[PDB]
Amino acid sequence: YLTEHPDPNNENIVGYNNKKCWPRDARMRLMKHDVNLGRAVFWDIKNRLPRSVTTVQWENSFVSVYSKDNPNLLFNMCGFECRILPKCRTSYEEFTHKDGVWNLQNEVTKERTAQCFLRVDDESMQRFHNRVRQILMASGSTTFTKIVNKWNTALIGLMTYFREAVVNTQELLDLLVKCENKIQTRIKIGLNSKMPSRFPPVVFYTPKELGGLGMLSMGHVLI
Amino acid sequence: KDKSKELHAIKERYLRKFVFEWDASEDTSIDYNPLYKERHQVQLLGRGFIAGID
Amino acid sequence: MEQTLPVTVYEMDFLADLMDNSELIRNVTLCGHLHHGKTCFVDCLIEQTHPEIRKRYDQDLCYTDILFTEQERGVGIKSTPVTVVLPDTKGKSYLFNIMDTPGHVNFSDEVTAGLRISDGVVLFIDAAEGVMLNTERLIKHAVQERLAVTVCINKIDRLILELKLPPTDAYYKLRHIVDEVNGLISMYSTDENLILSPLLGNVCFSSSQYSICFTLGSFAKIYADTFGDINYQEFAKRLWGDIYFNPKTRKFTKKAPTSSSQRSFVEFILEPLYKILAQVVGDVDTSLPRTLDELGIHLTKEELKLNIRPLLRLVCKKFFGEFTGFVDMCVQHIPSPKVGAKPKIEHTYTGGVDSDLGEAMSDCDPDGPLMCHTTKMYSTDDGVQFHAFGRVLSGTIHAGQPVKVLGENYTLEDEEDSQICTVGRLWISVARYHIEVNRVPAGNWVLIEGVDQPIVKTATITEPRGNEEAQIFRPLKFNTTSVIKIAVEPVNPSELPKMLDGLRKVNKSYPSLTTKVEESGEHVILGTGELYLDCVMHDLRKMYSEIDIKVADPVVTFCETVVETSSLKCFAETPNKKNKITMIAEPLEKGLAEDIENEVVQITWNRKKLGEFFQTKYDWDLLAARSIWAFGPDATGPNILVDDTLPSEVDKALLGSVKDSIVQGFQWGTREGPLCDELIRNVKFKILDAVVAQEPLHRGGGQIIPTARRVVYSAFLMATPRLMEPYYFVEVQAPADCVSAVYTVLARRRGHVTQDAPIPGSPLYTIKAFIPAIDSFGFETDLRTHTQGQAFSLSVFHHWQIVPGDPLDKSIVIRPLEPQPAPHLAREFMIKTRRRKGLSEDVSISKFFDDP
Amino acid sequence: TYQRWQFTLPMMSTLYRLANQLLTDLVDDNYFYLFDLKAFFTSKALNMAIPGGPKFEPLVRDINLQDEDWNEFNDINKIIIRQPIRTEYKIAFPYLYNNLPHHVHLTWYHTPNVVFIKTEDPDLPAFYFDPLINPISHREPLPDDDEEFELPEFVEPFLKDTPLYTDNTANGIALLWAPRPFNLRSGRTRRALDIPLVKNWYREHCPAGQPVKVRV
Amino acid sequence: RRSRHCPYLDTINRSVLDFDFEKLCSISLSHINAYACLVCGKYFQGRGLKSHAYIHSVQFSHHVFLNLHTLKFYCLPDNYEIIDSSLEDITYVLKPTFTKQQIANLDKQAKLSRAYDGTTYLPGIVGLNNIKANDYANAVLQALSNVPPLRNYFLEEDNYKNIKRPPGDIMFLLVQRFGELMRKLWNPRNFKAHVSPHEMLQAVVLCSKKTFQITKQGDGVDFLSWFLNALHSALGGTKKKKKTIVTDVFQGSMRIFTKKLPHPDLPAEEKEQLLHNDEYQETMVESTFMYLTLDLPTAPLYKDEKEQLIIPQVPLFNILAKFNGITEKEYKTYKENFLKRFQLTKLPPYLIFCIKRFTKNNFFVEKNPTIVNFPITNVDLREYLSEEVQAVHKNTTYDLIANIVHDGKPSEGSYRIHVLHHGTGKWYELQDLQVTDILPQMITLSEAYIQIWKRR
Ligand SMILES: Nc1nc2c(ncn2[C@@H]2O[C@H](COP(=O)(O)OP(=O)(O)OP(=O)(O)O)[C@@H](O)[C@H]2O)c(=O)[nH]1
Ligand SMILES: [Mg+2]
Ligand SMILES: [Zn+2]
Repeated sequence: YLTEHPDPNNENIVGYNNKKCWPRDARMRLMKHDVNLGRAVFWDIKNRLPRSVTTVQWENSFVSVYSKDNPNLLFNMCGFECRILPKCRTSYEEFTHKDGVWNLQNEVTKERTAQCFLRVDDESMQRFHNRVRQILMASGSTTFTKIVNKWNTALIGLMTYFREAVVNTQELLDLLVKCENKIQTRIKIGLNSKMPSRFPPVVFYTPKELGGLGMLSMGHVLI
Repeated sequence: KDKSKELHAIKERYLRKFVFEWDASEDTSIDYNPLYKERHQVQLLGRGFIAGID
Repeated sequence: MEQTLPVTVYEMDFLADLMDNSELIRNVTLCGHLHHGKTCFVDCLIEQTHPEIRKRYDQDLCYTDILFTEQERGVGIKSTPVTVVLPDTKGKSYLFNIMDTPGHVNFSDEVTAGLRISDGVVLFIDAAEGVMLNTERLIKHAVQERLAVTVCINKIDRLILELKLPPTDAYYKLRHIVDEVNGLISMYSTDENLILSPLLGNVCFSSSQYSICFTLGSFAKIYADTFGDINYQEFAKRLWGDIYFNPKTRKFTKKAPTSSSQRSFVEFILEPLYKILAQVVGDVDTSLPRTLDELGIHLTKEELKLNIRPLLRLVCKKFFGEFTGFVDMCVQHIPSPKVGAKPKIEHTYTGGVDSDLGEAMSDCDPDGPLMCHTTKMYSTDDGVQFHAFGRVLSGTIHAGQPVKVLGENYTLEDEEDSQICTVGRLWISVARYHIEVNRVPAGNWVLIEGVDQPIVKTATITEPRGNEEAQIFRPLKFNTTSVIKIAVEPVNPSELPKMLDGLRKVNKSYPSLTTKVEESGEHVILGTGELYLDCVMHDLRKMYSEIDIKVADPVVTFCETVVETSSLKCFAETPNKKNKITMIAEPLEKGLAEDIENEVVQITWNRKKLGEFFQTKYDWDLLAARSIWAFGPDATGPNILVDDTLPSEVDKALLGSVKDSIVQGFQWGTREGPLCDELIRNVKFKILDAVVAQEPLHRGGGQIIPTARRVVYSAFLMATPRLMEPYYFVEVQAPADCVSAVYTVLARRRGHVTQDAPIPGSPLYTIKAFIPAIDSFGFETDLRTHTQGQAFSLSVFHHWQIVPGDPLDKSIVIRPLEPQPAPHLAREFMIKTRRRKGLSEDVSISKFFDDP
Repeated sequence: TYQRWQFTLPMMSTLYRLANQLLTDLVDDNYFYLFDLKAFFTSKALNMAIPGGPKFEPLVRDINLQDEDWNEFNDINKIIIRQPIRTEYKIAFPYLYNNLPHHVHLTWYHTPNVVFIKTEDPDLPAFYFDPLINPISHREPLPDDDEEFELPEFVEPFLKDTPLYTDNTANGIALLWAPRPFNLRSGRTRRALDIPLVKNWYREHCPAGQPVKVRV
Repeated sequence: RRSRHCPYLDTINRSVLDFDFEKLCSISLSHINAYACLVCGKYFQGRGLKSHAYIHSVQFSHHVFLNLHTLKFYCLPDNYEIIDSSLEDITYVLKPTFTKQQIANLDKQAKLSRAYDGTTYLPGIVGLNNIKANDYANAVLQALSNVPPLRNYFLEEDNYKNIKRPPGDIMFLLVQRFGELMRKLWNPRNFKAHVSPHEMLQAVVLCSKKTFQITKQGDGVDFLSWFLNALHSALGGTKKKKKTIVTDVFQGSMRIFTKKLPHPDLPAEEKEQLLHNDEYQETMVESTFMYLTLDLPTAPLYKDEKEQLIIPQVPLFNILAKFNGITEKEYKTYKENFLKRFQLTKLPPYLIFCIKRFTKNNFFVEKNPTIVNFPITNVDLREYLSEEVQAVHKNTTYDLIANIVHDGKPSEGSYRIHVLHHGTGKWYELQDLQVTDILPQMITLSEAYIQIWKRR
């Protein structure tokens, strides 16, 4: 790779994509050898496919390296963000049961050998937030029941797709409560033009068949 | 507590209403080094004095 | 020439005439402690010879300290040359090449560079502070560099306007300062012919701020000018030093009449000076007109309207006139340098004085071979091209004349560190402006353009097609060791070449700077201290390379040693499986490393004298004493290499054949070191056995050298290894009250207070202590900010000491960002410096052993 | 017009004594180490606060230390920590401890300590060995007495008659070190608005043991 | 004496040797006495005991180095020159040299060269590496190559080596590194079919003062103009020598007929009266031009039945109608309008057209997508000259030899270049590191941005 693309200034680190969602010690650490290996692998793969038929672009790709310097193996698949950490490498610690962590264990000897930590992709977070924004904007002259039905459908979809990742993600919970509060504020504004104080939650959270809106909750509401 | 605060400093370094009174939260000079807490006020040979004070 | 120049009392034509006559030249270096008046003295001299230039009333002009950083910080950072034509008390004129040096203990490399081309030293001592750290170190350095030293006691007005001591006590203070200087000189120089005393003319008294400068001779000349019937020479011979005047008989006696008479000095020099200063600053409106009438000084009403400080400067200037005492001192007690050439060649020239060129240069004639020597490199404001500043020891430099520049690595056998260049222009550098000339004779300082490319630090310029048997002058021997270390990187890697160019330029500029690239591609810079490195970074970031640079946190450079002989005798074999070597290691005796470093011994010595010294001093049997082979990484290193192999087991001729290869391997191994790849200090390596292959193509070359290094590493590792730390020697100058605060601050940082004493005649105290260099960072600012500025400290590298812990211990566990306790500092430092260098995670004592 | 003035030294001394209660009796600027306009400019530029100093909005958009992505340079596993690098070290040595020092000012280095022995008793001689001074613990090519050198009758010290000190010598020496404008003997006339009385008071370190409101 | 019998000579591996970068010691950064280790291709300070090269030799067992300035080999640690004629290839690749016969026969070469690896290529048609953003500079440099006169002048170092330069001249780096790059490009015995312009571009950024960086792409035409002027000035030795190689090859002369229009918002009487003022009459300000700046008509703003493709087109001669004595361009400076006519007076042997593709409208820059319809092998410019100069000029037919094309949006721009390879007649399309063969009839179907034509 370097014979094809000589690099005298060690400039192979300027444009390297990294998963900013994780902490610094959980991201990929840019060593000379690992950065060069990633760039070389990408170059080798991109050589195979002709430019005419289809192209593989570095800006939209991500290549992660696990080696003697980097102990984490990161990737993003199907809207998830998975990070695999071996037990032998840089664990040195006992583990309890957290919700978002899968205990990858060897299949023949049945031994815990690695842990996979999961998160919800920032792209999926943004898509959900934009869905809520669309619901609110297009709300316009629509009905409270329809607004609540849209909210319930969106929340059910997100929560049934990203099951453990939502719990593992500390930003998605805040986003969920923010959007829920926005929806409730929309209902209250429709009710009256002046904001009340300590509005009761029964109207929102009572089932539809019993006269309520049947809202679905994902926060910590104290009656 | 001072040692924990020092380690915290190291880790942090490396890894409408009309208010006429400034808030105490604006205060600086809250240090952990005793050399900067008690700073050995100057003795001008015992013959110079600070202005204003009696 | 013909370029434009400022108006001068003398003329450039007369200056050009003077340069030819090498009997009326004087190469002087102004040196001394920080903030002791050197720059203002030089500026007052410039004011004298250049009427247009002046020093502002409220602000002090310098005319040195030209740099922007110097102007902002207030501390001289770079030495500055000046060339003036000063008049002597007798009315004769001489040419003075004055190199004004900085004072801060961090910039002693500039002082050494000035000394190399100077012939005399003028030591500036403050009248209040007295002798200080840098004055002591500079006296040592000068007497070791074999220069003639004279003293100027500056700031004598602090005894009158700040301490307001009585005249007798002021005299006692001055006498005490002289005594301290004499004691230091006698300590550091065996010869006793060099004694400083105002009676002889080696000491002058100056107050640079108020333009006062005089010697006993000059003040007696003032007395004679007022009354024309006295020999000022005899008067000066009698003034100083316990000579009481008797007016009834008008004679001087060693016995005091009336038991209350003041000494002749206190009566004639000091007391009237007290009177003049007191009258100017206390009674400017009542009796000053009468006092000026008595003195004969007449000054205009607009002039006497001034404020007290400018008025004092003006009155003192009118009363005293020119700085003739300084010129008298320098002329009488500094070589010509036609006279002083011989010691200069003897000490510096590598080819020896006895050489034919040695004699030709000791003659020091303008008509002869060209043997210029360049030690400084000054950059233009644009920062593109450097001009080489040096001295001409023979011949005559001509503009446009091709020359041959020889660098430091040049030797008469390897004639590749030379290059043929073409000198562009010549300058006679006055501080702030350069008088361009077309030729320069032997015995003068010169700026040269067009010879900067093939030289980095120091070089010698000769003529091609002549002086085939030419050898370089010795490279500068520095007064200290650069220890503090930083790493550098560009912010945007696309701009690396700019950073590399800036690194090269700063390496050229700073004489003792060392820039290098580590195995892991890390650009490291070695500097003396915090302010040194700050100035270096400012220059690298603003002047030379115009990019933005990330700097790592400062760290120091360690060494590696052993504390007991090797557990087992170790060995290695060449890849040919012949040529086996077998060594042992042990620690040297106390002080032997210091002797080797300070040149008490020289491997160049005849084996007779070498063995004699080693036997008589360090209780070495003559058999071993005559078995020395090498002296560590350099010809003068703190490690020794001996061979104990008896001739009965091996062939001495064969060992002599492979001696050079073994010595090269030993020196390389000592330079690198196994623990963390750093110098090995204070170790004795004894070759206990050696089986050598018979054929030269079976031995030598790439066979023995790596094997010798591997054996050295194995022996060192087998011997109980330890790391060695550098220790700074701190000297704080604090009020009598803040001593306890200084104690607290030092105790916080592993410091140890050796002493704390008062300054006689002053209300201040000096506290001397030792501080680990690694912990020294930020210490001075800590002290100053805790004391509210009343305490100031200067620190300089002193010696190496063993780090508390044991390095080769794997039980210890180091957290990433925690200050480790004392017992495993060694292990922490070892592993982290290994990581920095980029070597393996750790080292095993069997790593370099051949068996595993 | 009341434009310019030129006073006598006794007048200046009396005025200085009267104004004494408004002046801090400082002889040097060492007091203001890392507490002067240049240090404050540097702190503002680097977006840091001297313990007792002001605090502004970031001059340039601050660089987040959680953004950098663990290169070889900033590898925390090679650092050796002995003492935390306080803001004061960076303010004192801006170019050695900071990355990207922009619009940073170099701070004046040490100025030699002024050792002036203020006189408390006006009855003493002007030139006097005050007890504050550390004592000089006492202990030569001299020509013989039998020598014949003889001075002429006319010759004697330059100002034998003039007294060494007068009743207004210590006053002048003190005025030499009095703060502006009491070290002058002439000048121009300012405006009552243009004369601030407590600028020197609030430029100093705050006295110890004061309430938070006055500190702020 | 052991020379010619070095036992280690096999260990050399030409696969790693890369002589395209700065010659400085890898451990001291000094330029003096630089030796390249032929086993691993790293630079060190040279020779002698205790030097970096010697220490590296004993430490790694790399026992063969080459002095980068004297082109002599040496074996270490035991120093002695190596005299073997099979190593001449390394020296030639390190510092190519072209003799007069080689330069003369340079063009008439129809047989491919083969790099050290099994890669065939042709001299001159050689890719230029693309550091982050280099496409525009690579295109301009490639077009300046393939110009026989300028290339023939810069292939011989002694041509410009001895021309004087002031003390602090940093503009001569441009000329000397351009010569180095030209020699590297036209080297027929290389080790790789591509070369790196890193050094030349570093010099370019240094001289341009951070204009035309390598991490941001600028205007190809702006770079071309600045580079031509920089080379002209630099070759001008301690003066403006009226005739440098650049002026001899590219610079032509035109006669510019400015007629200041009286005023737009004036009455007819005043407008026709102002004609007699002679301030609004034709003048002649004959000057010199390095490159004509042809201007495209704006997009039609509406599609049409014929040439069903939405893409508009123009004839090259319609574009060239300006610069005849008849047509009039309408210059509009603030407060004033000029009717400018032009008349070519001296046509250079190598004529450069720069089509003003990009244009800044009220809100952003726009790339006019018009395609000029030009022939390749013939264009007769006789008719655009005065009869006073047609007699002087014998040859006026021009052939397209180089064409630089810009593709993509004004932001995500990219550059390619179609170059005619003499010796053969084939047209090669070069992108940064990709060389393809392109049919002559497909050249005109792209958005021409710069053209270099040869007078024959
Ligand atoms: N009282 C008094 N102060 C002086 C006198 N001469 C110089 N100074 C002060 O001493 C300080 C040092 O000034 P310089 O002489 O320029 O400093 P330097 O001698 O070049 O020493 P470096 O800064 O290390 O180069 C300045 O603040 C001066 O005002 C003097 O004769 N009397
Ligand atoms: Mg100075
Ligand atoms: Zn190698």
